[PDB]
Amino acid sequence: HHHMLSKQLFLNRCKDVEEYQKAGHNPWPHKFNVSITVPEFIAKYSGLEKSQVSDDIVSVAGRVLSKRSSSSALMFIDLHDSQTKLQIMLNKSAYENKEDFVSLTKMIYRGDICGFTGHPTRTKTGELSLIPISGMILSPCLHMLPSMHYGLGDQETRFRKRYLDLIVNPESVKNFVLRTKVVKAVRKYLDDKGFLEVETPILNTIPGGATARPFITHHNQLDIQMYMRIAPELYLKELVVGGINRVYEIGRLFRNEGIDQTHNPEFTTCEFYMAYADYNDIMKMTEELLGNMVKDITGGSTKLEIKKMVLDFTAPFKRISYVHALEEKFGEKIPRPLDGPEALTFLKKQAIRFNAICAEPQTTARVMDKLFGDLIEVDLVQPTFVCDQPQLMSPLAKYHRSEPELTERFELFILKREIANAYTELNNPIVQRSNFEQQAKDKALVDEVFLDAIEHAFPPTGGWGLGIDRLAMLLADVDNIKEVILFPTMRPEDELEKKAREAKEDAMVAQEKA
Amino acid sequence: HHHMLSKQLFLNRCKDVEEYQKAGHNPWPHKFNVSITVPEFIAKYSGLEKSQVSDDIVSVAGRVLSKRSSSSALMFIDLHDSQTKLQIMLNKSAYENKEDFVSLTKMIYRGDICGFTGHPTRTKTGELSLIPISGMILSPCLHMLPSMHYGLGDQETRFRKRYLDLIVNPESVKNFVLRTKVVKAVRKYLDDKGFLEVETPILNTIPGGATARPFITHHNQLDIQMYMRIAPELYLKELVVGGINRVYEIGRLFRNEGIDQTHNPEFTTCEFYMAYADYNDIMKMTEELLGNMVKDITGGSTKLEIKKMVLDFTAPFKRISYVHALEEKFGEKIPRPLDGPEALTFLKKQAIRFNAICAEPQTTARVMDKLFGDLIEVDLVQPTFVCDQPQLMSPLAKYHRSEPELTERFELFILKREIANAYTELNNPIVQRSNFEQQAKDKALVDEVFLDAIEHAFPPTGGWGLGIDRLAMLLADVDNIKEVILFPTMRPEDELEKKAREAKEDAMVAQEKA
Ligand SMILES: Nc1ncnc2c1ncn2[C@@H]1O[C@H](COP(=O)(O)OP(=O)(O)OP(=O)(O)O)[C@@H](O)[C@H]1O
Ligand SMILES: Nc1ncnc2c1ncn2[C@@H]1O[C@H](COP(=O)(O)OP(=O)(O)OP(=O)(O)O)[C@@H](O)[C@H]1O
Repeated sequence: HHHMLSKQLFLNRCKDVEEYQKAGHNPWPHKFNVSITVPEFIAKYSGLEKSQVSDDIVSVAGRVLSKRSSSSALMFIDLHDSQTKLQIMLNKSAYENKEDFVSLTKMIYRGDICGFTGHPTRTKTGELSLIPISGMILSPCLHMLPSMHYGLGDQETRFRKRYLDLIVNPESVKNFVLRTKVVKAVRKYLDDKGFLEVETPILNTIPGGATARPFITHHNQLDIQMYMRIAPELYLKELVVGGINRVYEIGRLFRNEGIDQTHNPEFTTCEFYMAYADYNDIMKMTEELLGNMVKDITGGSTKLEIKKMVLDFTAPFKRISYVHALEEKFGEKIPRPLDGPEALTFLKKQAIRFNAICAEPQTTARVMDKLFGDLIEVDLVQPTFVCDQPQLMSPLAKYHRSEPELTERFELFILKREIANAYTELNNPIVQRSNFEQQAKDKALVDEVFLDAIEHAFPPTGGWGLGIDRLAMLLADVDNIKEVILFPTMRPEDELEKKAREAKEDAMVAQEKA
Repeated sequence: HHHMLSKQLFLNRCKDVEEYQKAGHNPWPHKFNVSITVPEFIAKYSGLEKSQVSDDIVSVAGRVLSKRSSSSALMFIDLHDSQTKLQIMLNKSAYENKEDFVSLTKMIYRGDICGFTGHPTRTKTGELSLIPISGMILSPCLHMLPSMHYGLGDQETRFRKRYLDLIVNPESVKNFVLRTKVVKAVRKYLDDKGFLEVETPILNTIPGGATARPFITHHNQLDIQMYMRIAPELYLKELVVGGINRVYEIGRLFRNEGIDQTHNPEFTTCEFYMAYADYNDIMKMTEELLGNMVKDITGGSTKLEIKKMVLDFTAPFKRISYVHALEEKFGEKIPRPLDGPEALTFLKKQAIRFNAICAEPQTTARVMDKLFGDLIEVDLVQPTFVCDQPQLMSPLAKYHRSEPELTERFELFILKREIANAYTELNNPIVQRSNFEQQAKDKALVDEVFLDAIEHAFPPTGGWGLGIDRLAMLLADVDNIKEVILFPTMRPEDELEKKAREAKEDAMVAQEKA
């Protein structure tokens, strides 16, 4: 008989509650006035010591994670609020309503949300506590909360029921608080620099020239097929055309592709565009911003990740040129026209020499990308900008102002992976048109609106993009993106894994009762 | 021959540009260092007076909206930046490169993005200007920018090409700057009160019990149909269950319905949930927040909208009870069991008396809603909370703690319309279950995850929601939501309105040249 005991416990718990409601007690009261939060409590009354009782009358509320008593007239409750704990010493002699004292002290179940009003104290055991004059059930818990900790690992039982995870693994909250701290740090930095935070469409009537598979939907009244955005770039750029010099958007993007530890179907990035700025300015800005972030997290620009290891966000960051690093380790330089014959015939040599086996098709772009990917990326642990990618690698970028066959852009690598990137955006409408068309033919309708917009003179502009989820990952020292996303996209379980899950869920309980 | 002259102008403009590029001049330079923005310029050098020339060398950049000369050695350019203008007095005798002076002063087209480096001055005409030592084209404009102003009204030519609108109607920028100012005002207020700004899924595997038609999409790898969110409520509430006491999200919602002046397929709202708080607290918070917003906009809590009229955001706001206002104007009170027979038979009386013709079906909820909608809503111009809606009207709300047949919630009405709303959220898992099931049968799969979550004791919580787009509308004194949305969803024009549009676009030019 499938999950026999937890059904039994749910039913008996509902019973307990409604009989507690006839008994005269409203299990879900409308308002309990909380005079102080338990972190504030700890901050205010830590100066107390053993057996010393404050004269104050404060009221707190949270979730019971421990109910244990050494006597019928003396109970000890671990109440949890904002991921910190305060003990509740329920002493009968100190409780006003002796009749209610009993009823409350029996009805309380582990998991119940409770409120208590009483005197701050520190017991003879050193444990900071509150001695209630009056308490009340604020919301009864109808299920057995898992032990503490539970779900380490087995990530799916955690992420499917995030509300349980945050309770039994409170440390995980530290992660999300970091993430918010990140986005704020971004916004502030940009806002203080005259940027206008805006909102551009998520639904588009044009799929975009990007190769990534988009989520596809349909608008009924207009009877048209629409697509979810892959990036806000075009609209933002149209805003810079429109006269808003500095714009930014921290938005939700959508890719209908695979799901792994670094990919979620819907993710969050930050893009900004800044008129009359080049990728150098954006580099300094990036150093500045990430710097301030890390120095909030710690105090110095140096962080420590996983035993230990240090990540030095001290300005300036390392920076290297692409083809200059490839030529730095190949032996000597590379043939001119990089997209040419001699350069590919040359590339293949180190693409059989340096333990590098490239793939098919063997495009110059591909052998160059793999040679840089296995070879140069490997020991890029410290924050470093890889700059001046070739036109071979950069279709929609602007040519480098000095040295030929290169472009003005960079990719910020930290800990083997790409965190952010920037460009001296291409503002040539003719070239942009050619590239857009050539792109559309390559993937075989183009965004003529945007082409028109930039045809109305798009100012020299610096573009920047940051992976919010991945930056959060890197700063929380986690290797799974679901660790920095509250409700990551889960494959809906059928009744197989469901049945197994519940079955184990009883295996625990039967392990207790026997 | 369709749009004959603007094609001609585009081609001749491209010509002009490339011949200007052989001539030795790069039409799209990579970096122009702007030493000062023209609002900063005006703020710094306004103290100058007629014929007085500063010794400083500053450089500015913007978009030419006027090129006019009284001599070949003296040109006057209205350069626009951040929606303000600075005149550029190009005097040959003050220009270093006399050879370049000429070339630049001829190549410049109205609409070009230009940069100038020179001395701040105020001319004998009182016009604050800058006399360049050197200038440069930063990005050429390949089309004829419409006159100023243009597109008033004819909202669609504006909103399809927003980048033009923001140029020829710079006042419209004031609107969007307001909107951002709004969201920041929200975030701050909440952030300073311990709230955690979070991000919940937009894509869901469950459609939701709401009646609104959702946008429908498909995830390929999981081979499952997914739906775009109607509200973040459930997830946020799961976060409050999880131990995060105060959460909020300013997010993008999606409704696959109609498009009008107050509706856009994708819109933006703010929701927050706050443990151990009731709708009264949320009322005071609402007064506080909106108050601060308005007082930033002006200086006092009193605003002025469209001739003129005043909106008094002074705390406290007016507040009335639903059935108490209906009974305030009906004549006397209403029969008990409001959902009952005598109450409907009673309702029909004033639903033939008070010029009120209700509709079919004649549900008690419907006749009550219409009677309140035509009658009580009408002269609610000042910010006022309509509170204590009946269970007839409130399916998923919590019963009122005192007076029967009412619930704990409010709707903030300003200027005939609903701006925000709040609840003392229902935290009874059994009742919530019953309501969810009954709802699902009413619209005929339910969200069992959320039901489980609240079954694990959901604390007494206050919920709040605000219409960001509509609040922005109301504070910008506009009657169209496209006025506060940058790129509102437009029905893609076929070649009919397209051809007509371009044809008129030439009618203008031919009106000039003849
Ligand atoms: N599914 C996703 N989840 C989280 N972030 C993503 C996802 N897809 C793309 N990004 C972000 O978008 C940016 C550009 O990614 P790109 O277009 O290279 O996708 P990709 O080829 O999948 O990259 P990678 O293979 O390195 O994940 C990256 O900085 C990354 O942080
Ligand atoms: N298409 C939309 N555009 C902008 N805001 C919307 C849209 N749909 C809903 N909202 C917002 O959602 C909130 C709840 O709206 P509701 O569920 O009553 O939709 P509705 O029945 O269309 O309302 P109304 O008819 O008053 O617009 C409102 O405060 C409104 O501001």
